[PDB]
Amino acid sequence: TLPPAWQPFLKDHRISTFKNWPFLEGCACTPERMAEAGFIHCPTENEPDLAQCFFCFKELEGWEPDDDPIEEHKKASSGCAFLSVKKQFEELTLGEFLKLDRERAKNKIAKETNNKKKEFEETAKKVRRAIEQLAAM
Amino acid sequence: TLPPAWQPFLKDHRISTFKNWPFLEGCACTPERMAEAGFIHCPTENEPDLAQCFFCFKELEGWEPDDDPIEEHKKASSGCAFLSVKKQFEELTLGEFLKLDRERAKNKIAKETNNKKKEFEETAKKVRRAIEQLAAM
Ligand SMILES: [Zn+2]
Ligand SMILES: [Zn+2]
Repeated sequence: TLPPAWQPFLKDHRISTFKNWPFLEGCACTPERMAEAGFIHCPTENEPDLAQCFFCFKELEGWEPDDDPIEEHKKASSGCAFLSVKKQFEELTLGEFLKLDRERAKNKIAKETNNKKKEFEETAKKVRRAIEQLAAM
Repeated sequence: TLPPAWQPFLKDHRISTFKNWPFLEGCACTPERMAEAGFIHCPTENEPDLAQCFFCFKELEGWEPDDDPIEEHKKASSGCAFLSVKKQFEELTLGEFLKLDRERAKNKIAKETNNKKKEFEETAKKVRRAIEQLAAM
């Protein structure tokens, strides 16, 4: 049905992204529970339990079986409008839904900005060090 | 911003299809008016004022300046759900909107079916007349 860009708004889409997730039956942080919290699984060679809110884009690793994903999302990112959304998908008005997607688009830009900044700052330090060293010789 | 498949639900998208529409300021069937009624312009060399409901797919030609496009859509296609939609786009719930699109998908199939019927019937005549010409000898 829905365009790719929008699928992550659907719990079932999100749940389906957890394949090879280690915390199943018996655990607090099940794929159902991770997805109810907004998380999408997106693991790396390095961090294979990496999860991301689809809406605010915060990443969390180091999950333990007892972790309650809502309490964790709340702790890591209290700003996230998804956490205030009470209604189900189909109960939302298009006005509301379009508003939420505008905000997600902004959240995304923000993370891309803040990233480019940290990378730029780190480059600035390499360049600066290198010119200190040259002045020194 | 919205998938192509869905744009026609938007008045302004529909208005924008009227390219070379002859009934403008002064007329009852203005593009704004046609669009409010669900029509998209889709002319041919042959029928250059051809207009189609985006929702029930009824086609109407032979438009005159005093024609009110809602009264005409009502006359030509009394059972078109778009005509019951009182709410604006943004006021609809996704559940409602998904329901409406399911129905437009059915209306489309139905029209593709009824068209294929007419084509079959018109072929049936060519075959019939061709066989009569052969038997007569
Ligand atoms: Zn979030
Ligand atoms: Zn119609």
